[PDB]
Amino acid sequence: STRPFLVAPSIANSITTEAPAINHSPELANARKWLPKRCGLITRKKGMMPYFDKSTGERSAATILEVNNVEVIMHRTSEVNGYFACQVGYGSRHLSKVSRQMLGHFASKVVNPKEHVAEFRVKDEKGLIPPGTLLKPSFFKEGQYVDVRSVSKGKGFTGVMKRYGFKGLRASHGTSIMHRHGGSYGQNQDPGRVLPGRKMPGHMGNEHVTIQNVKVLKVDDENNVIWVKGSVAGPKNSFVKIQDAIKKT
Amino acid sequence: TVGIARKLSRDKAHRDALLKNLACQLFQHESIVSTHAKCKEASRVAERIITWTKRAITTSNSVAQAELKSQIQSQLFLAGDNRKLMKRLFSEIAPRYLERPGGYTRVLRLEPRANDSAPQSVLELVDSPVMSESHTVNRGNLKMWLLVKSVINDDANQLPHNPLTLQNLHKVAKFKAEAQLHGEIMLIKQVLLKEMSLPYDEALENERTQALLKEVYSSSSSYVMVPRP
Amino acid sequence: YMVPATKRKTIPVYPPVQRIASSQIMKQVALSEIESLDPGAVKRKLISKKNKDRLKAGDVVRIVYDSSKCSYDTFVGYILSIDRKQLVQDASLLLRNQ
RNA sequence: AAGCUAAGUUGAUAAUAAAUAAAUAUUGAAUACAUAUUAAAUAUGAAGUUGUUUUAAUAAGAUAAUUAAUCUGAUAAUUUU
Ligand SMILES: [Mg+2]
Repeated sequence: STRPFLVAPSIANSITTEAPAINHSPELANARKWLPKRCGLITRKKGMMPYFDKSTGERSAATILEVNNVEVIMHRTSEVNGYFACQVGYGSRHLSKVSRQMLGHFASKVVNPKEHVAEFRVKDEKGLIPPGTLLKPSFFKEGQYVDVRSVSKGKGFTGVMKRYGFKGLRASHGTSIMHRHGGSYGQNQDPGRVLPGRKMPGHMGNEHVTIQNVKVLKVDDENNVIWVKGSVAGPKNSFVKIQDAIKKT
Repeated sequence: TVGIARKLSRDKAHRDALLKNLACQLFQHESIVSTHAKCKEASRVAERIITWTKRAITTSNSVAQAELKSQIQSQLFLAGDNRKLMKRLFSEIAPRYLERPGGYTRVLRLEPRANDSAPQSVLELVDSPVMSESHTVNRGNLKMWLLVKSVINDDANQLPHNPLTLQNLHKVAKFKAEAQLHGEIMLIKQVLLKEMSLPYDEALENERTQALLKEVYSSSSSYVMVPRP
Repeated sequence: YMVPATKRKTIPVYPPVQRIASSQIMKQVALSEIESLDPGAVKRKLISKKNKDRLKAGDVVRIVYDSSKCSYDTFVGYILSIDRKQLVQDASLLLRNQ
């Protein structure tokens, strides 16, 4: 029950050898990375209001992050996926809004059809949480510091004065028809072109922003909210992600 | 200032004048055709005016009543054919909407006009009485007429009524006595028949109408919802 | 020659664990905050738009600070304005003195 | 009032680590001494390098779905994040 196969002498006699460590390998890259140990959770920015520290009586602007129905769906491993991470879902969504494929996926992992799915990358296999398990605000401690990701408000097409804080020109002293313009955009013939990355008018905002080391002020399971000190990027009802911070761990 | 209402490529005062004018015209004629944008803003005004009128009619507070009246006066041009408009609002127009919570005006999309490509629309008061005595029909509510026409067409074809049509009819009914509605339908139907080529058998038509009303009035997937195991 | 008999499986769809009206949360939070701040609506009563004897521009008032919290001196001022806001707890008043 | 804004608020100025520059060394011949190596070995060493961190793009891989009474999209309507 053999098949007609041949084999070259050059390949048969070739002594076995292991390929060394490539730096652009995923594995190596993983080692390099400065990742958080624990996981995080997805949230919706609801609004902003003032927190009052009752001892010091100090007013802190605080943004409210609502943690509705956050649940780990499934996780990714170094063996299969080349990094360690947990896919977290947020919030319920009506069947009508969800693709058949996505519904199927959700079923596979015994969760409800989610509103927003996002991976949180972690260090080591320890950081992973059992799948199908629910997360509450109680996952964070008051006083601890977190890193927040969200999508900034879109400013549409913006001038150079607003994008990059260019000074524009003088308001009245001869100056004609160019008050808010960017000025020169290059040099003469000895580049003879506009260099890549020249600051120019264009779309601004609606981009990802990571804001680091924000203090968790409060965490109330009874209201499904976390309170974060300061401003978090994006509009009301934008999806936010919070992990425990890396700089102040 | 930015994003509270449409601007309509007119400076404040002029815009205000336009909108008031449109409201007045709507009150006068019951239904008007204009550009979509203008209609949309005009409806906002008109609805507000209607609500003010309602409040004036209802509220016991003399002070409130007076204030509402003043507001109404402000929001109109009472001059030419609108001279008796104040009276009309209180006596004729407002009562129709006493039970209805908002949605007094209806905007319906037409075809964009050929010359300008500007998107057009009909703006009209909702429950407008279709039958004026010493006159026959009134310049009333287009939607109702359209519905009736559709019904007639269906009857002619001997097809079942579309669910959408039925829904529309139900909506029409909600704030309407049954008998009155029937009468209105009958009035419309004869006229429609006259306009069209179709013949008119009275009793039969009445019967049909009755049948239509009855169904309207007396009310009657691949995904499996299951609990988390 | 076996024909491939397709079978589109009926996909289950599980319900959510938690039951939250996301549209209400903020209000609730605000309420909680106010409860935390002023027990028995004391500070709230003055500044209430429903209270007749409220605080008005023109009133002269003495603000007394807590000594346990801070070491600030008490301030007397004529109220120029009360700043009422969308939510309650962040209301203030602007008062002056020569 | 909303919104937009800074003169306002909040946050960051990216670690740890690896190999190094100038330089500082150990042993140690060639050359009985001396020599940090323009010899074999063994070490320290910079706001620089590599890397990290951040954004944008790309899409390997992964989960699921499969000719459809409500498969996946588009056209259409009401809209603003
Ligand atoms: Mg600062």
